[PDB]
Amino acid sequence: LVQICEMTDNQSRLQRYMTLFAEQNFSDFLFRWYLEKGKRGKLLSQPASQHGQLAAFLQAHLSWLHELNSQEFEKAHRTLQTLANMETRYFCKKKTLLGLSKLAALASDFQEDVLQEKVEEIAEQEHFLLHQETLPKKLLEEKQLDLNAMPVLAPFQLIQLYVCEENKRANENDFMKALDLLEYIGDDSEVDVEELKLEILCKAIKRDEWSATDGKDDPIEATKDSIFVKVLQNLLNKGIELKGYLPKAETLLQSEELNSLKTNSYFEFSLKANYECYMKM
Amino acid sequence: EKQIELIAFYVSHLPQELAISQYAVFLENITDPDQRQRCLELAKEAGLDVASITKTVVENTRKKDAGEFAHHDFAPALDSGTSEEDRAKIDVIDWLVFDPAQRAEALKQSNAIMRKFLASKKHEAAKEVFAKIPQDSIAEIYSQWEEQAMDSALPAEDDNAIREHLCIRAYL
Amino acid sequence: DVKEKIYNVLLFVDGGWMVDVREDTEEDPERSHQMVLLRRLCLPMMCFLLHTVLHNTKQYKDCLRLADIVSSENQKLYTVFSKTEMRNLLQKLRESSLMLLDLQLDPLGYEIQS
Repeated sequence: LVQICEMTDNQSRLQRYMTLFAEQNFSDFLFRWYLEKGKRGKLLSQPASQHGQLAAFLQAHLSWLHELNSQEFEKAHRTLQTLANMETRYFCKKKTLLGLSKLAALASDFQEDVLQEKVEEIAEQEHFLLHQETLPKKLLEEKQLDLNAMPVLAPFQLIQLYVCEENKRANENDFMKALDLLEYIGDDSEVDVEELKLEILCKAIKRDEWSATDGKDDPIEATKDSIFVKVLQNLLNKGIELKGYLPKAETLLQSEELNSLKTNSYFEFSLKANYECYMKM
Repeated sequence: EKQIELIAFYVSHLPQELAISQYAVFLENITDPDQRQRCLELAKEAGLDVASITKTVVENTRKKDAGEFAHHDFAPALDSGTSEEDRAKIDVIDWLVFDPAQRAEALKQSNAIMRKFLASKKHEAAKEVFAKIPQDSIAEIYSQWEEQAMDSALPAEDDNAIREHLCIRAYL
Repeated sequence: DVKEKIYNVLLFVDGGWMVDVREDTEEDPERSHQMVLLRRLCLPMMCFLLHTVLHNTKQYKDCLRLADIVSSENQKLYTVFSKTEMRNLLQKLRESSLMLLDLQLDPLGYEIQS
């Protein structure tokens, strides 16, 4: 009775005074709150902004708050990360919670070893998020997407968005980064690695535009040219088998896709020609 | 004995280093701007390196303090006030600001004074130093570097000092 | 105006406020030390002043965006905060988040989808 009288009013000064002079009324008031789920203990039933926010102060009675009133940074980091993981509704919020989690852990008293483990497991979370963060501002206005009030992305989505017809000024870097995003996949033989490897190298020629000037071949492949100049990091002096390490790209299988686009007659003169000084490179 | 008309001749019969150091100690006592300009004209009509002299005056004034750059964990609550020794370091920059060309030294010395004022939270004093070399001081540093026929980027010191000044501006 | 001017400090271009971009000069250890101290001094203070401005003007959603700015890898502002200042920032952000709940918004300042 007295506990539901203290709950219909704005007197959690009374439920504090009740728990102040009692034997075990704390273990009762919490279990009385949970049984009364949606019945008693709500701050939306009380006019919580007045003396009813003085009621809200003790009905707000918990370790997340524990950090604010006791400086338990390590505990705050664990809950902030847990909230960041369950977060699916808002991308901007998932980013904020991880930032806060990381700042809580950096400001906590973890041993340098434990701190290194926390910031490394966090660096992975920052790594996946950074993909949805780098989404091009051409496609986000084309697909009419809210800037922050919306969801994130996967290497498949990023790769496909980097190479969309909509990405108009797509240069060597956009395709290079759309071939860097192939090691971030998961289940490579299931999701088709070498199909995408072709899809991209074929739109890498469609944007080039194979033309002719006064009856002579026009090498538009200036981007295809540049991307094959960008694969080699001079790994000959890095001790890597760079010699014989371009059989990533296909050839006869490529002109199959070129036939689908109707572009075989234009580009097959310099596709092979450049594929000769790519067997010498 | 204030026998100004006689000094330049007897100094020319002595090593340059002594000419620079003695003329510098003389100019330290000159507060009047019209007399300052007249003394630089007279020095030029004679022949000392005003440029190396005024640089050396500012460096000597900077070197009088053996104050170590101590990290926050061991410096007491230092008086945030401008001391008389801080005042002397502020007023020594005027030597490099007299000549348009010395603009590089004016920038280095003003940055060093602004660093002390920013550390002391004297943002208004740092703005007054920034304004001294004028709202044009950054443009003047670039103009003087271009005039020296250097197709190269600015010295890393002067570019970092311009950046530091813009940081202090945004903060103030 | 205060919001714009404090953001010009917190979001200062090319590696952040009071950081050298050109390393091709002689190291002045006294200068580099003073710049690191001023960063630890001024940047947490600017974040707290901006929180205070946004909170008192009821821009509680923009108070929470300070967490994204402080955690940003572009400016690495999280490296200049002490453990006590970071705790105080999170407490101040929690206070702004409670005021959003009193406005019938979610803890991040979005409309609670019914």
